[PDB]
Amino acid sequence: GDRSDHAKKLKTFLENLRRHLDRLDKHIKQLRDILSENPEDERVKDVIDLSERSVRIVKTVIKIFEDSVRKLLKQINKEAEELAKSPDPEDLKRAVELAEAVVRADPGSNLSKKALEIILRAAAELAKLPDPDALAAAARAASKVQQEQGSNLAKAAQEIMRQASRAAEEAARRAKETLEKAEKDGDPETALKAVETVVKVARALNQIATMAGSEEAQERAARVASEAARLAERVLELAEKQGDPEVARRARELQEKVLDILLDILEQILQTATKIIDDANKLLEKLRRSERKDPKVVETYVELLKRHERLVKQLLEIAKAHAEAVEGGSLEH
Amino acid sequence: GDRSDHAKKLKTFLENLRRHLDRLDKHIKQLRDILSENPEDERVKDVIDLSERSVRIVKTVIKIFEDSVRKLLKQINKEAEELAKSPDPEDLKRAVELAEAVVRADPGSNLSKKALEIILRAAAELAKLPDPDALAAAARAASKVQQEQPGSNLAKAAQEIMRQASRAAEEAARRAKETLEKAEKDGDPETALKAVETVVKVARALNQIATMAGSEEAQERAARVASEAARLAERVLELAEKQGDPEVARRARELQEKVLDILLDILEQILQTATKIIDDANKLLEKLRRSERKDPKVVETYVELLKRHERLVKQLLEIAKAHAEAVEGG
Amino acid sequence: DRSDHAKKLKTFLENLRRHLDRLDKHIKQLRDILSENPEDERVKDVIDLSERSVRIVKTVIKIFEDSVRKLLKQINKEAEELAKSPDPEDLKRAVELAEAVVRADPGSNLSKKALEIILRAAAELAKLPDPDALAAAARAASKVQQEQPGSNLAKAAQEIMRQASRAAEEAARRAKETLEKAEKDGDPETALKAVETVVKVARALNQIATMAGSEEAQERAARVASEAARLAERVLELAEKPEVARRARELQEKVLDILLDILEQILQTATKIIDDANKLLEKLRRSERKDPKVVETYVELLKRHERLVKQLLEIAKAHAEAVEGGS
Repeated sequence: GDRSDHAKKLKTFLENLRRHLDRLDKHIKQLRDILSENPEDERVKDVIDLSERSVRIVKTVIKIFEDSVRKLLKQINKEAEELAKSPDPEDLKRAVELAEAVVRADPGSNLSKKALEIILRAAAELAKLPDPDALAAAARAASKVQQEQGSNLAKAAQEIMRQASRAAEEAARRAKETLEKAEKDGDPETALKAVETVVKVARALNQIATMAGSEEAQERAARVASEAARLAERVLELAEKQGDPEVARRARELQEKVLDILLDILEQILQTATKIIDDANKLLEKLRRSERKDPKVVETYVELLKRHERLVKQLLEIAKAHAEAVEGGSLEH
Repeated sequence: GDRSDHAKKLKTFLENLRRHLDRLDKHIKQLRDILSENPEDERVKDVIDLSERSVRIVKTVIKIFEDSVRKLLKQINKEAEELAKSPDPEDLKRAVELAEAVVRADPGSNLSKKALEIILRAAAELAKLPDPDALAAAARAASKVQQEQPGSNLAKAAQEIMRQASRAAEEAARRAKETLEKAEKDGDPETALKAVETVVKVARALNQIATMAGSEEAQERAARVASEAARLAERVLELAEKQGDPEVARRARELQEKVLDILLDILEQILQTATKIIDDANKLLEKLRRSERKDPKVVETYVELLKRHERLVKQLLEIAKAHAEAVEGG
Repeated sequence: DRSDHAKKLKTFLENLRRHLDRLDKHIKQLRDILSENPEDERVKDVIDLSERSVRIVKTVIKIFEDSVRKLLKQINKEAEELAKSPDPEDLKRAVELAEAVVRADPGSNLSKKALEIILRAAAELAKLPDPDALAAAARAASKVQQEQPGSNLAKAAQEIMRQASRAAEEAARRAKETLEKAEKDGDPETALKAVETVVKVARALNQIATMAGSEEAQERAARVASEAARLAERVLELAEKPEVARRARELQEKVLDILLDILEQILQTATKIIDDANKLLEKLRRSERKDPKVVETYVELLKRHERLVKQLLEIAKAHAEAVEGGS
């Protein structure tokens, strides 16, 4: 946007001044280098002084700006901390965006630190809300805390993620019940909305899993997603039963969403397996060239082979589930 | 949209699996090498055991997955067949995308053949619909079939459908003229605005249908059609200013531009064709200068290229002339 | 829509001559073959047919280039009359149409007359207080100065560019006047728009300044920018005393970005000079016999550079105030 270009312009602008500063200095040196040719000549020395003043001047400009920028980040910090307390989702999320941006402007600083801590509160609060996308966002923001940081904040961040997973799971549980409760009542509109929500929890679960990369987390997300198709399959039935032609498309479209979700999870797992083996080869590559085998390393190699057997085994399992989802089309009609 | 986004991903995903096989299968081969050095290294036998099993897993994953998708496409190709029967153009248009979407995934197979047959039915349906843009989209879908397999029965049908689309468009264009005269008698420029507007869309629509077919003759019929539409604009302009809708009459003089656009687009294609032809002619001659003996079979086609190339230029000018006749009225 | 056409037009004329060449190359093929063996009659015919079509294609260019000129002439006349029209949207159309004529055929006389037409329109566009439009008058007019610099025309642009500036400053002043009224009345939407109007003036003025390039122009733009935030601080407090408070903060964020824009513009100028100054220098150190007049040129650039850097400071301080004020 306009402000997002200007933030880069802020990051760019600062770099530009150093760029100009060099140009002064590189030019200065040339005048400095002309000095040695005719040292006695004062005029050149006078010139150096003029251009030097410019350099010194410019330095202050950096000082002011970096102060001003840092000051603006402080002001930006405050808005977030306040936006963290307000329970409204957009307000809390707005606290995140403002927070994250302060970091991007200048990571690895104590100003960023307070912004890092500020995020944490928001994600916990967002973790309370049951909107899947919101819960996904907290995972996004929470994961950013760890990925940027193994740190205590990350250790706390993991809890928010953990809370998020459980929060997403409970959100999955209740919507399942309501979606379940509706079938005997026969209101398909509530079902299509109830159905879509679990899927949202599946995405979240998948999205959250990737960010921390837990195959188990992928599995739970995997567990969630598969049920959805069965739930979507049954929703298509109530639509076919009650003469509800529009909803059928909502059921039909939901089927594809999970497939890509499942596919998204499948491809998510396979990328890890790729990495895992490559670790083994580099690890293995040392053994053959190794003077003497090292058990701690050799055992480490084993786990890699064994976990690939894990990760590969997961792919096989989920593959059937993905094949199951396809089955729902033929049987019902 | 995001369903079409995934189809690239799913096809891509397969390659990473096949990629993983060679990674694993290669990695095993190295372990095989280590075992070759010391054929009695029990652990080396143990490690290899895991991998050939893991390979068996993935090997199963593929056959499962690619079979799963084959059955999947079956759903999509089947469901679209029902959509074609329905009269809702949007549903058909939607139906087209699925059959269209299918072919991209698995070109050249039997199921794609079933998609092609489906695509035509919906395309044939759109030739009946009177919306000029819709008549174009049908052609657009129809031509894709001719591209997939020329010289087939479907290639025959497609050209047969594309022809009907060109036919249908003129009827709507004729209709506006009929309704145009009514607008003249009933003194309502606003109607003629859309009436002429519909005509303009036809010529534009007809060009696009002309382009895919890439037949110079059809282009001139589209050109001839467009040339009159420019005259209609003048007929719209005169009646409009007098009878009380200048601001709407502002669109007509603006519409006069669109005709010039269509005329430019027609000529651009006509030349682009002509350039290609003359290139081949040069190529054919090049073969003939080098050749030990002139093979009349090549010469005959070479000359025919020149003859055909000539016709286009004549076609180009008479069009180029009409383009001015369009401007001159302005 | 139209954007594609003018470009699409340019190719076709280019491709036409381009096509004409391929024909002559084919003729070159038959001319050589013919020279190798005069006896082949079949070459002559194919030459003739190849020769026949070339004339037609050559003719078509004449038809088209002529016809294209007529439309450029027609648009010029319609552009002029639309120029007369007071309605502002009509004014743009004239420009938009008038520019098309120029970019379609730079340097031509017909193009010269349109550029002349163009110039009249911006003057009419200058009068209207809407800041967004004022820049447009400055925008299109500046294009003319670059197309025909230093001519009798360029002075009109420069003078026309100046006229907007004198007019523009008052439209921002009207906002200051409107807000004090808006403040007493208490309409939060009414007060915010005045700031956004003042903010618009800023971005417009710097663009006008940046487009002419004079460091002075950006300087006059400097003083206004600072006090917009002092206004923007009031509106949020007026709205507090939801929709209006959230945007009031945004306005401050738009000002600082505007300060930044002014900053980058000062710099780019400044930095370009030092290359020129350094490049200027190298020639001096190199040339055995120095040319004192050229030395002076160098000096004024280093002096100017110092002058331009000072401004950055003077600006950067004002900018600094804006952030503090927003605290």
